[PDB]
Amino acid sequence: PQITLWKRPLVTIKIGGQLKEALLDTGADDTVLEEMNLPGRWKPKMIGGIGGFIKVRQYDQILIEICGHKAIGTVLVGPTPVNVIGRNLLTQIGCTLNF
Amino acid sequence: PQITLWKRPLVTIKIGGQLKEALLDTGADDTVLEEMNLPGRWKPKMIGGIGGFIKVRQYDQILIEICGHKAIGTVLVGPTPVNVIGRNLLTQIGCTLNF
Ligand SMILES: CC[C@H](C)CN(C[C@@H](O)[C@H](Cc1ccccc1)NC(=O)O[C@H]1CO[C@H]2OCC[C@H]21)S(=O)(=O)c1ccc2ncsc2c1
Repeated sequence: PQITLWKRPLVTIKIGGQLKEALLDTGADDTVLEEMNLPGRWKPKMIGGIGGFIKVRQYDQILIEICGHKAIGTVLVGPTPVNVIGRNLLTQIGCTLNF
Repeated sequence: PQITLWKRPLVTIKIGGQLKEALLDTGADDTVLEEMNLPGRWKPKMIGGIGGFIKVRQYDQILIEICGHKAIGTVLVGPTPVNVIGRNLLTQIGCTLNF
């Protein structure tokens, strides 16, 4: 589909058997999701943006569906105010910027 | 143009007569540029990101050309980690997401 940017580009995602809302974020290198108790191992990480850094847990090879488009890759979990789908997954669903 | 997301969507912008690199950031409501000198009046404002809130100077009705496309709107100036072009200007240049 084509998504205009009059409002936040929010879409439903499926991760770890849960449905959530997340932003298609071209400015996000990685995918950062609200706190959730995913199973499996992880590695600590810190990511920076406006305001500073937050601590997150890096899970690798996570299955995630975005508008029926399946992907698999790294997902960061931490106290983020918003769920953001980053370029690591946007590339896997064929998402582009067009103007 | 059509921009894939295998790399950061960085483009050249012209603002205040000066060229700069900036990130096309669909996850940002507003446009935030690193510290610089801009003419005209400004108002102190607060903006929050993933890591908290920063202090910015709000410039209204600023001319800014993004990848050859002209826009006129609000530009926030402050200690952002990178120059980001937010939806307030992405809509003006006709930018949409497509997958
Ligand atoms: C360094 C470049 C930008 C700031 C990076 N951000 C993505 C960005 O889209 C962010 C995503 C975001 C959106 C909403 C709340 C918190 C973060 N939006 C944002 O900060 O926008 C601000 C400016 O306009 C306003 O509207 C939204 C907040 C304001 S981010 O959330 O901090 C982010 C995401 C993945 C990631 N992987 C490595 S670093 C890193 C940083």
